[PDB]
This record gives sequence, C-alpha cells and structure tokens, in this order.
Amino acid sequence: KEPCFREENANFNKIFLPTIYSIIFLTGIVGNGLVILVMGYQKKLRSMTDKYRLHLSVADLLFVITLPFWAVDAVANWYFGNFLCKAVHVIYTVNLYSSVLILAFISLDRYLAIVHATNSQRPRKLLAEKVVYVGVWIPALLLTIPDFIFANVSEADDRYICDRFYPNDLWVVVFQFQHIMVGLILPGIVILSCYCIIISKLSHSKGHQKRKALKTTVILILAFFACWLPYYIGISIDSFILLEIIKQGCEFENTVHKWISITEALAFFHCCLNPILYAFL
Amino acid sequence: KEPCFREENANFNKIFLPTIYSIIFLTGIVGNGLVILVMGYQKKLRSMTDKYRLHLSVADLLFVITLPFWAVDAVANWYFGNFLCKAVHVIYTVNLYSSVLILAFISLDRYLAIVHATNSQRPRKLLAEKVVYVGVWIPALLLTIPDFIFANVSEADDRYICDRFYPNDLWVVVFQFQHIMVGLILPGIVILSCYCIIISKLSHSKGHQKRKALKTTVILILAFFACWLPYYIGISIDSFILLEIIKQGCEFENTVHKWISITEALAFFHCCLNPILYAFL
Amino acid sequence: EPCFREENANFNKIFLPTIYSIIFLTGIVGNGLVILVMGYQKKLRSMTDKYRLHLSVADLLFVITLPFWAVDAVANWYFGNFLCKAVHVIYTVNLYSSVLILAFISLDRYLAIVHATNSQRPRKLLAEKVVYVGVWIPALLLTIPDFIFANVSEADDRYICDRFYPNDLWVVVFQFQHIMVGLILPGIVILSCYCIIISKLSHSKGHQKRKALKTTVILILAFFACWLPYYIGISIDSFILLEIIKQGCEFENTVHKWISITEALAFFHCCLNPILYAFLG
Amino acid sequence: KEPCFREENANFNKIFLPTIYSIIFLTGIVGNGLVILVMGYQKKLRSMTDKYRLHLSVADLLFVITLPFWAVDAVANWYFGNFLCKAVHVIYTVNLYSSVLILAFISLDRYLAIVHATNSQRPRKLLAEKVVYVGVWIPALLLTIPDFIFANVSEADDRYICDRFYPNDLWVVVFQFQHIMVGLILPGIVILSCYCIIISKLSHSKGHQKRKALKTTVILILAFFACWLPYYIGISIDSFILLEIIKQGCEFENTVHKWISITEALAFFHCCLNPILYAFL
Amino acid sequence: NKTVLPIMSGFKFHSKPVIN
Repeated sequence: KEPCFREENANFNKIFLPTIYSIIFLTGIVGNGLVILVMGYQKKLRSMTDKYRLHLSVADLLFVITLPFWAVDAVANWYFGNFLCKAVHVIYTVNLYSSVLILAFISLDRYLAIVHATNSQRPRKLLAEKVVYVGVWIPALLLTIPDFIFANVSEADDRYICDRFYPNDLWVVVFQFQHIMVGLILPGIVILSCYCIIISKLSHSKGHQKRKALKTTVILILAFFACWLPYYIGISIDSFILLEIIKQGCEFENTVHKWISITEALAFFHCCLNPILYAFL
Repeated sequence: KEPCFREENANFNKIFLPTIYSIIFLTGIVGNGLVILVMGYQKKLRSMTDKYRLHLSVADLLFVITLPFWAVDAVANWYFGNFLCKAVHVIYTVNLYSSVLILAFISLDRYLAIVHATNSQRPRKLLAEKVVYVGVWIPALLLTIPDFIFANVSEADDRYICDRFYPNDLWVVVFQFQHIMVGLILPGIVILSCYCIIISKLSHSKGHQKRKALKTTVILILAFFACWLPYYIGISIDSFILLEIIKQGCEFENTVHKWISITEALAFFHCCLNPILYAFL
Repeated sequence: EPCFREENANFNKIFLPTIYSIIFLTGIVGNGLVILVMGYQKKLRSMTDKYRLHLSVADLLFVITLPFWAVDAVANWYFGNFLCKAVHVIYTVNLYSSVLILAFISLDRYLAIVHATNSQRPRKLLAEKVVYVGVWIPALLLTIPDFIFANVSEADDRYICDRFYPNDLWVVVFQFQHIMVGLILPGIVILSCYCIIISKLSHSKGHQKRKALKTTVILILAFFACWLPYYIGISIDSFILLEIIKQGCEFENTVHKWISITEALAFFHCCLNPILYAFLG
Repeated sequence: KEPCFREENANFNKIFLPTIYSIIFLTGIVGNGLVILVMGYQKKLRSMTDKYRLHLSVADLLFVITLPFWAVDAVANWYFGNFLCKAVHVIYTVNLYSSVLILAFISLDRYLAIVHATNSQRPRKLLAEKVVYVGVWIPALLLTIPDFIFANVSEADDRYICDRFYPNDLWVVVFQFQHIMVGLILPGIVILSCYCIIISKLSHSKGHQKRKALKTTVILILAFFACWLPYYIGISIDSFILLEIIKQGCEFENTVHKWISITEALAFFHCCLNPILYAFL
Repeated sequence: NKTVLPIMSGFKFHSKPVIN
C-alpha cells in the first residue's frame, strides 16, 4: 500500500493552463470593465436583473484581476509570499460563492416577477437595493474564514507552492463537501425549483412577450452550471477516493488531480460568459 | 484462441463516464420533468405527435431515474445487490426499445397523416390512443424476460460487478444481433420507407406549409439515429469478433470494448434530445 | 533498417467502419431522395439541377458499394477479383465525375452571369448533350488503367485489395495524375471562372436579384475543403517515394495513417449535394 | 542548461503544418486576390475602413505568396538558399507587424469617426491618405533590419534550415520581447483604450444605427487577437525558459517548442479571416 | 540481401526493399 505515487512531469497542464488563464483574464477584464463602465457610472440599467448582473460583473472583475497570479502559478511557482497567496485565495473563494448566490437571487427575482405579477414591485425593489448585500456578499465573506486562516505556503524543494493546507484529510473532505453543497446542491435546487414554478405558471399565458426576457437568464444559468459541472464531478470523485473507498487506483489519483485542474481552468470561463451574453441579446 | 487477456477500462473512462452520465441525468430530469409537468398535467398538447413525445419523455425520464446507478457503477463497483441491478437493466432495456418503437410510430403517424390527408382522422386518434400501448410498451415489456432472468452480480475480488451473464457466447451473439435488428434494422426500414413515401408525395403539393411541422420530427429522428449509430457499429464489430468471424487480436478486442463504453455514454444523449428540440422549434 | 513495415492502427479498424457506415447511410437516403424528387417526378427547374442530378447519380454509385470499403476496413477482402475491380473502377469514375460536374457547374454559372444576354442555347446545350461526352466519357476512358492494374493480393495476411503497380514509379505518376485531374486543373478552371464572375458582378451592383451563386459556391468550397488534406497527404507520400523526404519509416507510417483517415473523412462529400438540397443553403 | 534535443517534431506536426499552410495559402490567395480585384481595380470602396482593409489584404497577400515556402520547410528542409530565406523572413515580419498596425489605425479611425463625429472629416482623410503609409509601412520595413542582417542558413549536416541566428540567447530574448510589445501590448492598449472611449460615448446616443458599422471591426479585431494570443503566450513562456528565471525540466521546453510551431500554424488564419468577414457582413 | 513482401507496390501498402 504505497501512500502517494506523486507525479513529476505535468507537461501539457503547464502550457494549457496559462493560455486559458490569459484568454479568460483578457476577455473578462475587457467585458467586466465595459459592463461596469456602462451600468455603474452612466446608469444605463433599467430592470432589477441588471443590478445583480452588475454585482456578478463586480465579482468577476475581482477574480479576473487576480487571475494572472494563477497564470504565474501555472508557469512558475509562487514568488510573492504568504499575504498575496491569502489574498488570491480569499478573492477566488469570495467570487466562487458570490456568483452562485447572485444567480440564485436572479432566479428568485424572476420567480417573483413571473408568478407575483400584481403585488410584487416593492419587494423586488427591496431585494435589488437592501437585503441582497447580506444575502450574497456577507455570506461570501463569511464562508472564506477557514480560507483566511488555512492558506499558507510550504517549503518544498525550492518550490514555495501556494495552496490551502489542512492538518488532516478529514478537514479536506469536510470542506470539499461543504463547497460541493453550497456551490451546487442548495442554490442549484433553489434555481431549479423557482424555474419549475416559472414554467408551471407560464403555460397558462396566451402567448405573452414576458418569456423573452427569461431566455437570456436561462442561457446564463445553463452556461454557468454547464461550465462548473465537470469541476464539481471531479472534486466529488476526489472526495470519494479519499476516506479509502476508491483507493485501488494510484494512477487514478493522478488522473483525477489532472482532471480537476483542467476543468477548473475550463470552469473559470464563467467570468468570460456574462459580458458575452451582453454582446449578444 | 484464448480470450482471457482481459484489460480493464482506463482511468480517463472512469473520469469521463460519470461526467457524461451526470450531465445527461441532470438535463434529462429537468427537461423530462418540465415536459411531463406541462403536457401531462396541464393538458397543453395540441398536435397528435405531442402524445408520442410525451410517451418518449416518460420512457426517457424512467431511464434517467436509474442513470445515477450507472454513474456509481462507473465510479466504483456495484454494491446495491441483485434487485436494483435487475431493475436498472430492465428499465434500460425497456427505454432502449421503447424510444425507437415510439419513433417508428411517429414516422408512421406522419406518413398516415400527410399521405392520407382526407380519410385518416379517426385512424390517427385510434393509433395514438388505443393500440399504441400494445404497439410499443407491450413488446418492450415482452422483450425483458431474459433481461429479468439473466442479469445479476458476479463473485469477483470484492467487486460484485452488475452485468448480464450468459452460459455461452452464442447467446451473447444472438442477443446482440436481436438488439441490432430491433434497434436499427426493422424500425429503421419502417421509418425509411415511410419517409421516402411522404417525401415522394410532398412534391405534388403547391408549395404548401404542411412540411414546416415535418422539420422538428425529421431533426429528432436523424439526431436519434446519429446518436445511436456508432454504438450499433461498435457492438456489431464486437459481435463479429466472436464466432471466429474476424480474428485480428486481443488489443483490438480491448479497443472495441472501450469504444463500446465511450459510445454508449455518448449515445445516452437520446434522453436529452427531446427537451432540447422542445426548447427550440 | 531491415525494410519498411506495415501496420494499421486498432482505432482505425473501428472508427473507419463507423465513418463509412455513417456516410453510406446519409448518402443512400440523400441521393435516393434527390433522384426520386428531381429525376423521376420532374421537379427540377434551374439549369444546375441537371448537374446536381448527375452528381447524385455518381454519388449513389459510390455509396451503394461503400459497405465493401466498410467491411475491408475491419476484415479481409474475401469478395473476389471481380468485386475488387468493380469497387475500384466505380470509386475512380465517381471521384472524377463529381469533379467534372463541379467544373461544369462553375462553367454554367460563368455562362449565365457573364454572358447574361446572348446565352440560352449554349447553356441548354451544356445541360443536355455535351455534359455526357465531357464528363462521363473522359471518366470512363480515364479509369481503364484502374480496370487493368487493380487486383487482390494473395499475401497470407489481410488479403489486400488495392491498385497494384509493377514498380514504385507507376504509383508516383498515377498519384500525380490523380492530383492534376482532381485538384489542380479543375481548381484552376473553377477559380478563373469565379474570378471572372465576381469581376463582372461588381460592375453590376446597381441591381441585385439573383443569389443562385451562393449554393454552387458553398458546394464547391465544401467539396474542395473536404478533399484538400487527402491531396496534401498523397502529395507528401508521392514526394516521399521519390527519395526526397528521407525522414524515416515512421514518417511513412504516419503519412499512410493520415491518408486513410483523411480519405474516410473526405468521403463526406457524399452528404454535400442533398444536405445543401435540404438546407436550401 | 544544455537540452539540445529539440528535433524530429513527432511527425504529426510534419503532417499537420503543411496541410494547415496549404489550406491557409489557398483561401488566402483566393480571398485576397478577390478583395484586391474588387476594391483596388474597380474602386468599390465606399467607407474609410475599406482603405485600411485593402492595405491589410495587400500585406496578407504578400505573406500568403511565400507561405508555400513555409509549407516546403514543413515537409522537406530548405533548398532555396539564402536570398529566398531572407526575403521570406523579411516579408513575414513585415506582414506580422503591418497587420497589427493596420488594426490599430482602424480602431483609431473608428474612435475619430464615433467620438469626434462632427469636426473630424479632414483629419480622417489625412489619416486615410497621407500619414497612413508612414504610420504602418515605415515601421514595418524599419523593424526588419535585424531580420535583414540576422536571418541566414546554417551550413549543417545535410539539413540547411532557414532561421534567424544569434550569437547569444540575450538577443533572442530581447527580440522576442520586442515582438511581444510591438505585436500585442502597445497596439493592444491603444485599441482597448480607444474602444473604451468608443463604448463610453456610444451609450449617450438614443440607440443610433451607427453601431452596426462597428460589429465587423470588433469581430475582426477580436478574432485577430484570439488567433495571435496563444502564440504570444508561447513565445513569452519561451522567452522566460531562456535566460534563467524558470527551469522545470528538459521536456517542458520541448513541449513549448511544439506548442509554438503548432500555434504559429494555427495563427496564420488571420490572412484567411479578413475576406471571410467580407463574404458575410 | 534484405527483402520485403515482393510486388506490394501500390496506392496503399507499398514498400521498398533495401539493396546491398
């Protein structure tokens, strides 16, 4: 029973990670700068969906502006220290939770606007103005406390690798399962339930035009979930080969740990697609 | 002569099968639940084709319910016992025959609707109301008694793999040929003959708009057969590997057995196909 | 360096029958429907549809014995010398006839666009009489060295059916004639004719009524984009056989794999005329 | 620090460089000859963008003319001597800088047309007639002096390859850095900045119809930079794998040296891209 | 004299012997 079987090459990952990271960084910085410059300063926005899209673009801007540190971590290793590694990880965790709770808020606003078409114009205004801050941004900052006290840089063979470090594997599986839950299970079922009531109450309409604004929102939701799903499958399988269940593969561990990196780089495209939807209709 | 040079599935198969299965299961649950909840409870169906598509969505939802068992069997090995393996296999075989028999009924309905446009109004309601159950669901239930009696789990090195086990390879060959015939040859010939007839009789119209509803049906049938075609080619080559008809090697047999699993995962898209055709027009 | 070895990949013994069966199915339905719609019920109106009927006839002739290539990709040629000669001779006559039909399509478009006033007799003359003696008769007289030289080998392995030549120079001159008949001279004719078409159409920008050029442009561009990398591969193989590219036997194996895979992918021009007929593109 | 094993190109590159080069050469010479014959001989230009697009097509045609020398260098090794190698590298550098400088001038012209829409018509004619030549071409021929004096053919062991040769790696690093700046950074910041004032001043209008004349320009600029971005990433990583900042094996820069060649082939589609944007609108 | 399959010289499966 060999414990590790650690790989050494990582050939194509170190050349495909920074290209994808630079493409996401450039398109995200351009699109989020344009979106913020148009509906944060010129006040172009009209509907309550655009306020949450502005919040989503703020979170995507924050993640994209720190993404070149991930590109340098792909090519070289971390030469910046403990504080920059902590800042990168807290910004990534804040964006990763903030996008999915903002999307849950968008789906809840769409449910309230579709089925409560008479008595819900002031709760939608309150949702867009006051309660959304403690709805998404306060839990996003609250959920990265163990990231704040747990992300250090170790002393490997002149490496200085930046990653969150844990005293044992039980904390690794516990926080991986927590990330899986808060990222896919609860807000995913909230979005799915709200869209189920939307589709159930939308069939009674006699060909109304109000479903045309639902298409952009459902494209954004489907694109976000289809981007983030292979990463969630990879870390679910990683947390399952942990606790000595799928231990029979030692090359399988390297395969999962390469799959997680590759589809994490591909799942960072969710910052790219929000202004891509704004370029089209 | 010796076939015992057995090679297990690769780790990339063990990481790509569950992602495809989970994506297909999620979109199948969402789309088939929405289709059933709209046109089986709210009475939204207007055309006679939509009853058949409701039946197809029912069969696809029934398969998609048991699909996470296939995802678990892709990740780890089967731990659920005899009864759940039997139920999963009988539901898979029922859905696999029922979808293609339902699509053959759709093509027959299209031919009998457009070619016999003056007389066939009562036969269309009769075909989609009464004899459709003994047309598709009764043969799909009758083609499952060997699936009920032949599927169990083996006694491996604490693995317990759920698969259909046979006393000899001749039964495997004749069942693969029966599945090839029932899935591609006879309903393919029926669909092809009906479609050649309605295309040959559609040129006599004076540029009518009756072929506008034909496009969704022919796109659904063409995409279904394009999904299921390379799996049928792979299992036909694997059937001809036996009976000593083609003898090329054992690494070839491993390649075909890998191709079968990958193409079966890619060909499970037929549950996703009907709600994607419903979301578009 | 003992000699030059021969080896076919195990993935190319399953993927190539899949591609051959897919192309055979879509070719048989598309060309059967095109023949039964235009050449039987007299639906064709424009002057290029006679050429598309001839192209679909040659396409049907190639598609109906594409299953022999599908069997040969995975099995050995146990059909005979007659079937090997027949498959090769109609593959050659289809591959030259389709090229000559596309050249005649470009010539008819040049005669219709540039000589818009005084060309109604020679367009009809090109449509009925001289098309046979300029497309089929050169193609039938250009495939009698395919009739003589092609044979089935009596080697103890794989029983290969191929165009068998006495020395290696005959392969070179036949591949160069293949390139100069399939790509170079008809490409020069088509390019010159379409250059004159656009040069005389830019002088007539004041009226825009006709857009029958788009269908023929899309068909010709898709045909040449399909057939280009096979011509690149056989040109590289022909220059290998001159002992110019002395870069090893592994290069001559990669080239022979590329040629086979690209020929299978370049058989996809069978679904080019009826796909463009269905799409009206 | 002496790898010296950067050869043999794995032979899939030796089959994939010439196919890509021949495809891009054929469609580039067709599209650029068509664009030149339409808009330089018959005066079909109507807008101020079309003069710079004519200059871009001239530069792309000049590169595409000697692209078959790159194809021959892909298949075989260089046989044309020293002067043809110098001319090929000189006009490759001329096109490689002139296309980006043309795109920067197009973006500056769009900024002058959109933001200064009232008092900038004679500066637009000055930017389109007189100062454009010394803007784009004079830096393009002036930046080829190291290409003129540093591109030679090595008197080698029967290969005689054509590449620019340098006495030390510091000149290689500083010229790759100069390539990075002049090809991505300074025109990139100029284009992104001017498009930022374009987007900032566009939203003040009441939904004007001047926006659809900018869609073709942003598609051209975004597709050009998306083509050239992974090559710039690869040469930046290659400039860092020279000198001594990063060092992670002898196989990493063997992967980079394949990535650079493959992506340099795939990034020559910008000559193919410009007349494709003229085929559509 | 090293040898190969003798008259296998065609469009596909073509080889070439090495002379001494």
